[PDB]
Amino acid sequence: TYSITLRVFQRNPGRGFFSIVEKTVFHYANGGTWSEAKGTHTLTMGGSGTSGVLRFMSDKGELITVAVGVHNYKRWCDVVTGLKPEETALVINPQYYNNGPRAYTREKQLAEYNVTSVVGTRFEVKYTVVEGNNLEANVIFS
Amino acid sequence: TYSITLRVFQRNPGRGFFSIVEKTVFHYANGGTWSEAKGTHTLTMGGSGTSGVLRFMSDKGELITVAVGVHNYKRWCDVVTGLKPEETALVINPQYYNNGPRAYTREKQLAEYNVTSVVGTRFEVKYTVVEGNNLEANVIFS
Amino acid sequence: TYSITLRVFQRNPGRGFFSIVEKTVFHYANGGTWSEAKGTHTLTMGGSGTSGVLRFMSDKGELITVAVGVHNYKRWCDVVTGLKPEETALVINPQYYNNGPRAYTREKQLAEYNVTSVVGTRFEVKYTVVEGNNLEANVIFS
Amino acid sequence: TYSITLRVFQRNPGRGFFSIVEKTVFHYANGGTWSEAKGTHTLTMGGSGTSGVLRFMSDKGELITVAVGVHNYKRWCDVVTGLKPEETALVINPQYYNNGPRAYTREKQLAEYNVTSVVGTRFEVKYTVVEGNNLEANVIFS
Ligand SMILES: CC(=O)N[C@@H]1[C@@H](O[C@@H]2O[C@H](CO)[C@H](O)[C@H](O)[C@H]2O)[C@@H](O)[C@@H](CO)O[C@@H]1O
Ligand SMILES: CC(=O)N[C@@H]1[C@@H](O[C@@H]2O[C@H](CO)[C@H](O)[C@H](O)[C@H]2O)[C@@H](O)[C@@H](CO)O[C@@H]1O
Ligand SMILES: CC(=O)N[C@@H]1[C@@H](O[C@@H]2O[C@H](CO)[C@H](O)[C@H](O)[C@H]2O)[C@@H](O)[C@@H](CO)O[C@@H]1O
Ligand SMILES: CC(=O)N[C@@H]1[C@@H](O[C@@H]2O[C@H](CO)[C@H](O)[C@H](O)[C@H]2O)[C@@H](O)[C@@H](CO)O[C@@H]1O
Repeated sequence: TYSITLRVFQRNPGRGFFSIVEKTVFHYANGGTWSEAKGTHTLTMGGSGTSGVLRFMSDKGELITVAVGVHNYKRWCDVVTGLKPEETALVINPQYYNNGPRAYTREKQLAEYNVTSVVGTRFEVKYTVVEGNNLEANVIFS
Repeated sequence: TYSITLRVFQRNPGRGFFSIVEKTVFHYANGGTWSEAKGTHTLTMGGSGTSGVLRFMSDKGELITVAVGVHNYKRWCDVVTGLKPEETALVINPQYYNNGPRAYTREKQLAEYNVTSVVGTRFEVKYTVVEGNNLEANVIFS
Repeated sequence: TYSITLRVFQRNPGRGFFSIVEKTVFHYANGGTWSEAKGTHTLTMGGSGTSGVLRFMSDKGELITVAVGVHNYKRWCDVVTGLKPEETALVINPQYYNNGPRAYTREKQLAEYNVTSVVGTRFEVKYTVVEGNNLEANVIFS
Repeated sequence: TYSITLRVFQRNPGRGFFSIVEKTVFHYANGGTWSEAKGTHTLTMGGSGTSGVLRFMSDKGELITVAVGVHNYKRWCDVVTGLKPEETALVINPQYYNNGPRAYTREKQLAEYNVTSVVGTRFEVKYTVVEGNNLEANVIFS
């Protein structure tokens, strides 16, 4: 099994306050499950080669997704911003597979990624444990 | 908009204790979002014709999904039990659409449904507010 | 240290639906802390001789407390029903100590307790692991 | 009645990550209740003249309390840092009343408060809606 534990940091009240509105798990590698403990979020997966997505909404209406997973035994991440209401995590998560338009991002196996949304919100995923089967990352909103 | 608010009742400790491991929203009708308040769960959707799925896991390892949505202005529900780990909610939710194998169940527009899993766990969805745009249901595990 | 992990089972929608409104920890035995994981609640305490209280409110307005702790190396519990709004858990938890009016209930060291409230709600605390430092109990509202 | 709704912003992973370990409500003004919705926390109180406390623990072991309430129709707040394990919120909340050692801090009726702890964690409470019965504040750990 692989697990990825996420801690969510929100830095700037001027950007609003984000909460989870959806959590998906892709079906490769015997799937996996999201759980919550002590304010953290863990994605537990059956092996290397799958992922899951958290979609967040802010109290100012902004919609963004955070994807984390393991690709060929190395962690990966992505953040997609500027989402329309119909672009749910259920739409987004499969786009990383089957030659979909985000596959290249999974293939990068990034240990960190940073994006600013068109409305001006910074998002970062930064893995703090970057190797092994019990991975850890901070997800930072600003 | 349509909303469906769920209250989860668990009746029989001998069946174990269930917690949410995944939540999806289908992309029709401008999608929608899951939220939590006072121990309840609300699916808020952009109109009639979409749905979302909660997947639960028990502390005894059982995996089941609860689907709720609105079809032609009437509520519907379904429960799928006996799931394998790879049969995530991301796999299940689309099976209600595009002529998938569960579409017929959505089309029934049920206000209640009951199933017992092969391992012996009863599940019921019972709508307590069955009309209008602010729907309410109890989800009962036993 | 001692821990008590609680699983809350709500059985009967006719009683309404309860959520937590307060959680206290008494200061003996170097105090302790509440945490949440996978839908469960754990009170971790620095030794034998302290306790904590969860107060619940139903969506019908009912207020009740559940107390759990360890007294002379044995678990104890209590459920107080029919509470007025001014009788917060901060009022109730100290009543088990300093010769207060509920000390005798702590001294019973009960592994199970059953009480039905003035409005008809049945409450049960039943320890499923009843000995040792890693205690477990089901809290059932029926 | 008065309510105070809190949004918790954790800014700086270098301080570790905090989660709630206790929530108390003082018994004046007919008491009150904590609730959670969309990642936020609301204390609802029966009138002016009471308060509640959230205690937080970081994954580095740091213990701090945040107190919010209404005193003579104006909001107040406090943050106490450097707490020992025996100094639970049940100990701290009453210290603002009955001529206790923190009463003067309640009497200040602060709309903002900033303090840095012995281990270097910055804490700010800043009310964003500072008048009326539906108060709002950001709690920032930095
Ligand atoms: C070892 C690894 O990460 N492999 C990745 C693939 O994962 C495998 O996918 C298959 C289905 O094709 C099956 O579910 C296996 O259990 C799973 O490990 C897959 O994610 C591909 C996608 O391009 O990348 C790797 O090869
Ligand atoms: C009114 C209604 O419930 N219609 C259902 C359909 O929903 C519509 O679906 C389209 C896409 O085809 C679009 O997303 C609309 O916004 C949405 O209302 C759809 O769910 C079908 C599935 O067979 O059933 C109804 O017709
Ligand atoms: C061993 C045990 O459970 N003792 C109980 C007492 O707990 C002790 O209390 C003192 C303070 O007086 C101190 O906090 C110790 O750490 C703690 O173990 C206490 O709960 C009394 C209450 O009557 O019962 C036992 O003696
Ligand atoms: C109006 C107001 O905020 N009054 C504060 C007091 O609150 C009152 O307290 C009494 C009990 O003495 C009772 O519970 C009332 O309902 C409540 O409004 C109290 O907090 C004092 C503390 O010094 O300050 C104000 O007077």
